Amino acid sequence: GSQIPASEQETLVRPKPLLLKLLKSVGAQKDTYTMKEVLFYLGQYIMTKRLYDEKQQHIVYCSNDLLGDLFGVPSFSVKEHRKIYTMIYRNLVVVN
Ligand SMILES: COC[C@@H](C)c1nc2cc(-c3noc(=O)[nH]3)nc(-c3cncc(Cl)c3)c2n1[C@H](C)[C@H]1CC[C@H](C)CC1
Repeated sequence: GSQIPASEQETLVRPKPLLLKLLKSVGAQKDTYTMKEVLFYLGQYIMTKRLYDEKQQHIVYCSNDLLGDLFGVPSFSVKEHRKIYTMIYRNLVVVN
């Protein structure tokens, strides 16, 4: 949560095909993204599709959704910051 450095938002990534499919439904297509962008587009995907129950323990429900196949989970909490970064990282390649 608070032990995640700000520098993490600047990491450059090439999404794997399924994460890219998902990103293409909410943002401009491109080869390389920042982590800031991947987080904003994933957030926008979830909110637009009404996958997130805010006043219900802050859980994203994704078992009826491609997001679920991407993450390998039926649901998760937006408070599980390290978990989320990990599930995202497994769906992309870091570039440098
Ligand atoms: C449903 O998402 C809507 C979006 C606007 C959002 N609402 C958050 C609430 C909290 C929060 N955290 O603690 C609390 O109590 N609420 N945190 C985040 C957060 C922000 N940056 C890094 C991470 Cl891993 C988490 C939130 N997001 C970020 C943009 C979204 C979270 C889900 C992942 C897959 C994409 C990114």
